[PDB]
Amino acid sequence: PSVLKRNRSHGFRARMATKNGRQVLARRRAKGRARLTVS
Amino acid sequence: MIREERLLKVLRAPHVSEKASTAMEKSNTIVLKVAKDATKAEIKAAVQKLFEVEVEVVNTLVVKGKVKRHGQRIGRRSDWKKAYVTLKEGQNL
Amino acid sequence: NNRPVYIPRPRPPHPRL
Amino acid sequence: MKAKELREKSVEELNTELLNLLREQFNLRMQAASGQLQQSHLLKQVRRDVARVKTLLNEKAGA
RNA sequence: CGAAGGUGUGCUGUGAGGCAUGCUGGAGGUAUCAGAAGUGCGAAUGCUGACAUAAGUAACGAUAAAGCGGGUGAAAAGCCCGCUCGCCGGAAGACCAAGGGUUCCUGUCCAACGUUAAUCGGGGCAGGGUGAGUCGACCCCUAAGGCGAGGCCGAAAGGCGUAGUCGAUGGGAAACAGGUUAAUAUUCCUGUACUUGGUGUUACUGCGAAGGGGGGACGGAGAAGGCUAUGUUGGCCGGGCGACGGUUGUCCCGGUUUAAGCGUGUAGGCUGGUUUUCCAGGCAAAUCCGGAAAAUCAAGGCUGAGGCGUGAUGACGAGGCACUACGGUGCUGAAGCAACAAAUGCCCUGCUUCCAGGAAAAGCCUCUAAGCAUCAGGUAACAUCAAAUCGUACCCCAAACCGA
RNA sequence: ACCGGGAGAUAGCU
RNA sequence: UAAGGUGAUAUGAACCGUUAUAACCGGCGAUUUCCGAAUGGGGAAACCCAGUGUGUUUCGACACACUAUCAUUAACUGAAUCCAUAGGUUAAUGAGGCGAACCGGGGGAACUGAAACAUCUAAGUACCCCGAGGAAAAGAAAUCAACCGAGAUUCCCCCAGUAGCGGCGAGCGAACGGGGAGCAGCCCAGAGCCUGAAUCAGUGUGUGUGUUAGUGGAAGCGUCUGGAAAGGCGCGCGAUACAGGGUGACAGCCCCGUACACAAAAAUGCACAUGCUGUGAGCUCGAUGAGUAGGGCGGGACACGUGGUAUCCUGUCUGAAUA
Repeated sequence: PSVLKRNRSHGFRARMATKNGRQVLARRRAKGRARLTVS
Repeated sequence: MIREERLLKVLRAPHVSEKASTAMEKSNTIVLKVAKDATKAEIKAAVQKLFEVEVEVVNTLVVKGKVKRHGQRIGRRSDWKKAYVTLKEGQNL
Repeated sequence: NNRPVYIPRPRPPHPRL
Repeated sequence: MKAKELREKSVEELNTELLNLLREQFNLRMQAASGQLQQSHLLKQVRRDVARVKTLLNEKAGA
């Protein structure tokens, strides 16, 4: 794989673009994991 | 025009190394650790204003932090920018 | 200058130093 | 020395900040590399002085 | 003056158990009477930690192969130097892409690892290491694709889409010879160079944008010649007369290299040239391009490797001269020319054939409405500059990426 | 298909 | 408050002050890099590219303030179609995210039992989306059973797992009435007499009570075991403080300290009387929120089949007066 495609498919901005990305990020923040999506 | 305050807040400190010591006379070049951005124009103007020296070109590079793992969890060192400044003829500290 | 780093007490199987 | 800079006018405060940053900041930073700077409290003192100076000029002028 | 717990003894009752005490333990336990149990473990291929036999058992990983003298070290078939033998050598070598993230160099150490070993290492600790207008990313445009302001169909949904938007692995401009440190060289140093943009001077002086033209901007298959890297040979320069039969010769060893740019524009390929008229052609514009017609000349015009002189009274250098932590540093440093063969490299996006016709946009030259055509803008030369920011270590068909 | 839930699910049986 | 201090891992030099500029705590303030609703554009989150208005002793680019979207208000311009409007510009109003549940809504399953099964518990539950406020929602009568009855709503106790329904099979769940926290009713729809006289909101004043840092605060020694006493023994005292915690073994009299009495330069919640600014005393007699009430056609839904349909919104047609 490549870092470009990895970010475009599961990056912070890429996930945040979709509606469910906000819910996923909120769940992650509630969980408390240090890294949200990647890097 | 570059604010003198900005010029004073971009030069961190000279870097001490054997390569730097050789370059002090091999090519009249010095090495200075500077701010993260440390644009060539701003740092060159700062050097001219402070040391009253003549510089035609300044080279820049960024040194990546080194991962350290001794006893405790891994640790990283802050990335720092190094500038090679070549003075035409003036010699100064 | 900061020569002293305050090396911590290491593990029983630690580098002999 | 709060009262010292409190009474100073905007121009005098600017001149004090200029001279402090030019002289003391580097005279402590350049010596901080190695072989100099026997006394370490000078860095903290100068940092506090510059912080106090920057605290002024925001309420003395423009407020 | 010794609690709980641990660990042995003795006395006790039909028993689950109760009491005393030796030692360790070094700070809590709790008489009798009533209540709550997460209440009493021996198996549910029950769950977590530790410890076992199987066991010193095959294997130590392609069947390319190591050995000796010296040095560090106490310890050296595995480390360092020298010598001998062997393997790969259209690779097991070297340079980049993705990927890894400092594993790269030095000093230092043996906590843990290397299937046993290290003093060694892609291991620990400390330091150093990546220098860009010319390398790329970056940035302009763009194909498929996504978003998709407005807007159409459509009960809601859903379908579709003008413009814009990003979207490269595609197109747009520029540097090489020698050296440099243990780690960095198209970056640093000597040189010669080139590109984009701004200001001034000198000299001349018709531009814009949209509107157009060539070009950018292209497919498959097939064969011929020259040139270059490269190699062989000849001469030339420096060093030599062979541990043993010959070996001053038609002898042996090493060198005989030089980039980009500049002017020549050749070999080869393409196009036949000059003058006049119209275009209902390029949305009306064109001074440019092409199309339609007349007069004249023959070899004009475009592209085009390589070679030629400058680049280069240079560097590079065979091999020597001094100082040496024996690792190395400085100076000088002779010759550097011809013939042959030749490639997948260039001439060559060249030449012949074909259907499946093999993207688009931007930069770039062209003359084009109003106007200015003293001016402004445009062209030739000189001075001055700016070209920012990001990776420049190392591995990269492998011990460092993906398979633990 | 994986994830979290319905669901400590459901009938028989070990 | 202050004689110790530069927060710790984790030592060292360095100094800062000792009676008020050491240091710590609290109130009020300023600064607050980048991503993140991220808001100038792009973008692979912590990166790039920009456009305007301000000031540049080198005028090569720097530094400071703005540049996304909904409807409305004010003002200025401005089509169809002369003002009017469609459209455009400046400023303001709230918000796009997060936060664990609580309410009102829009959709919404599956496994399981009932002889399989129409149907039902399952289950309007898990789950998806919108607004909401410290509570929300709902609620002062064309409310309810009907012959006796109370006059707001919310929640709790039974009433009551009772009446009834259901292939009377699994299960489902009533009403009235009583006892409790709590009670406030109303507003205007509209003319006159009489006025800023009650009440409400804002703005300041001074008081009390609290908060955001705190002060004071009672009383002990000997011997033995003893590593050290806070443990046995002699005894005295405090107690409005023998809650608790730390100190070489179990501490009322060693300390923090609990009972109790005090403390605010500044801000902050509530209760007061008032200067001032706005809604607005009190009385009278009217008067009844209209294309409405009702009816009809056609949808989904009370076990069930628009049906004999009382009732829930209507897609659509008709259609009275206000005691």
